[PDB]
Amino acid sequence: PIQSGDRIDYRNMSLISRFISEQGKILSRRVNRLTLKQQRLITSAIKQARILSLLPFLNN
Amino acid sequence: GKDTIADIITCIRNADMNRKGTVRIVSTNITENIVKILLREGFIENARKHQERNKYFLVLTLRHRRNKKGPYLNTFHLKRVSRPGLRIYSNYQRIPRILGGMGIAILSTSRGIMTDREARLEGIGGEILCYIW
Amino acid sequence: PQCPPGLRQYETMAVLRPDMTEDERLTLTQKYEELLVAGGAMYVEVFNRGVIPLAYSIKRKNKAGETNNYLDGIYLLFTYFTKPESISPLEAALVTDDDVIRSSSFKIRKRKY
Amino acid sequence: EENKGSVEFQVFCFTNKIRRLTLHLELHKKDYSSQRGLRKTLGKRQRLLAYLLKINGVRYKELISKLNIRELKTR
RNA sequence: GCGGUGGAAACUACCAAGCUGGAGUACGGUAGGGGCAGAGGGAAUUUCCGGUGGAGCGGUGAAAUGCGUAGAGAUCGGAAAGAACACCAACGGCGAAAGCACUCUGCUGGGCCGACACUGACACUGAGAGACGAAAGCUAGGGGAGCGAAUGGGAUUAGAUACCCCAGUAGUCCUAGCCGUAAACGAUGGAUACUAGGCGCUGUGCGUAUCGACCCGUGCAGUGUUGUAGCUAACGCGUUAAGUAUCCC
Ligand SMILES: [Mg+2]
Ligand SMILES: [Mg+2]
Ligand SMILES: [Mg+2]
Ligand SMILES: [Mg+2]
Ligand SMILES: [Mg+2]
Ligand SMILES: [Mg+2]
Ligand SMILES: [Mg+2]
Ligand SMILES: [Mg+2]
Ligand SMILES: [Mg+2]
Ligand SMILES: [Mg+2]
Ligand SMILES: [Mg+2]
Ligand SMILES: [Mg+2]
Ligand SMILES: [Mg+2]
Ligand SMILES: [Mg+2]
Ligand SMILES: [Mg+2]
Ligand SMILES: [Mg+2]
Ligand SMILES: [Mg+2]
Ligand SMILES: [Mg+2]
Ligand SMILES: [Mg+2]
Ligand SMILES: [Mg+2]
Ligand SMILES: [Mg+2]
Ligand SMILES: [Mg+2]
Ligand SMILES: [Mg+2]
Ligand SMILES: [Mg+2]
Repeated sequence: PIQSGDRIDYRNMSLISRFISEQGKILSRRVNRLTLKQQRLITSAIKQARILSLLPFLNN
Repeated sequence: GKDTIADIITCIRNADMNRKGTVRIVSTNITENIVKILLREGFIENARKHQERNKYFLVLTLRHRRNKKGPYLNTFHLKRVSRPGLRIYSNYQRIPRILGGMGIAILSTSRGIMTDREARLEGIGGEILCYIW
Repeated sequence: PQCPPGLRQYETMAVLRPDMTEDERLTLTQKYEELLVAGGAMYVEVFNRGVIPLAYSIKRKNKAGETNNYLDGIYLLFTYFTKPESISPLEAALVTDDDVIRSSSFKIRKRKY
Repeated sequence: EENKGSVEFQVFCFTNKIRRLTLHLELHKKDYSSQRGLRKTLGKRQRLLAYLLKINGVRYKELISKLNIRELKTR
């Protein structure tokens, strides 16, 4: 069903914001129905983006 | 595979206790001779050889289940004796005999492998490989 | 196509203050391109996306002592091939500048999922 | 290229990876994870040498004089 | 039993040459909180400097010590410092074990898989010996927010050298060492072989599915839960044995 066909990075914000919560929390693998490999790569990505202020830790 | 003989023996004992007629074993002068002898005593149905990638396999057919698998009166026992740790030898007058002679004792002697029967006929002692019930 | 001969592939993002002109920006560009090429970079490929509002407010102190509180930012993107040895100074050399508010560099691995 | 499985080539590859590891073990002294590996690989090389001493005396002495390997501990 | 002599040559031993399936090497892949070092990050907390405001805050089973009109707490704006890394996180990952998780880069240890590319038994274990080895502890120099032995006050109680509360020093942190002990636990030494399945996961490989993500079936390598044979004093263990055997400690 849902899948990643495009290279996932910290700069594809559309992608990463799918897998982020309203509060900017990272959603679990069981929810996102991703292979473990994927999920890890997402996670690190999100953190990197978070540091570069592409996505917020907390909200306004 | 520190001991090859013991291992063959074991593969039999195991396949036997699990009610399978068919066993794969790895062949060798020793293995082959022992199995030959096992056949001429009649503890085992049939033997044959196979080859692949320069490996030899003797497959052994085994005596069928005793009038079902659940009700077994008899199993087929095997026991290693002379083993790498302690090698047991015997002269002619100590040659073992198993359960009054119901079972058999395998001997490696100067004239090759045999049972205790042969050893008694020819008057020879030697290294005792294993016992069989 | 990209083909490094005994080099490592890299990406680097830099975040700069929004109060900058295009000449000061291109001067920074020029400068860092030169540090890379002076460090043994074959293929310096630079790309720019400027002026986006940040996720959050960041603070940068200057050499003039200014406390600068930002909202927007200038993102510079660098694909380049440098020896693993030479990536060392670049990062601090980016930290040290007052114009570069947030720097980060990543090694790039081939994706296989 | 030559024999990549030959005793002498292997012992070389080992001696070389060890003297290489030596620099890292000098710069970062707190890395025990790496040292444990060093000790392992040195063990391997030492084994091969003992083996080779058993099999061929000449090739052995030639080798440990060639690769500057310290003389054996059987003396 | 010892000694001499004449024979046998299977097995152990010896001698000469061979062989890969055991053990390795190269080659190409790929996952990873392995380790050491160097950069960078944000919440939260504490204190300090201000503006507002103006009687209680804080705490407990209920209280009191305590903090507060010398303006506390609350709230907004500043700085500064240390320590720990929310979500991801999972009956998931790597590690010899101890343990390892914000991010990143660099130096490096292993693992596993597929191919004959190669060597050809180079194996397994290990008395002594060596290295690593939670936390507390110690020596020397730094560092000191929070927590907190000791200690002090407040209670509770016949008593309370305790539990609870209010404070709070060593220590916790870093560098360089020493110490070598833990329910250091799977309470399960290591290697090899061999003996039903069912349901799962992690890594890869193959065939299929499309010609790129699944998908399926499978081959390995590890990891988890039920359970047959067999084992056990029972509980239970059950291809990751506590089963059937061999070797060393
Ligand atoms: Mg005798
Ligand atoms: Mg005599
Ligand atoms: Mg012979
Ligand atoms: Mg030989
Ligand atoms: Mg901050
Ligand atoms: Mg206040
Ligand atoms: Mg593991
Ligand atoms: Mg590595
Ligand atoms: Mg040869
Ligand atoms: Mg010991
Ligand atoms: Mg020590
Ligand atoms: Mg400690
Ligand atoms: Mg003391
Ligand atoms: Mg306290
Ligand atoms: Mg008291
Ligand atoms: Mg306190
Ligand atoms: Mg220390
Ligand atoms: Mg003890
Ligand atoms: Mg114990
Ligand atoms: Mg599926
Ligand atoms: Mg397995
Ligand atoms: Mg269990
Ligand atoms: Mg079970
Ligand atoms: Mg037991």
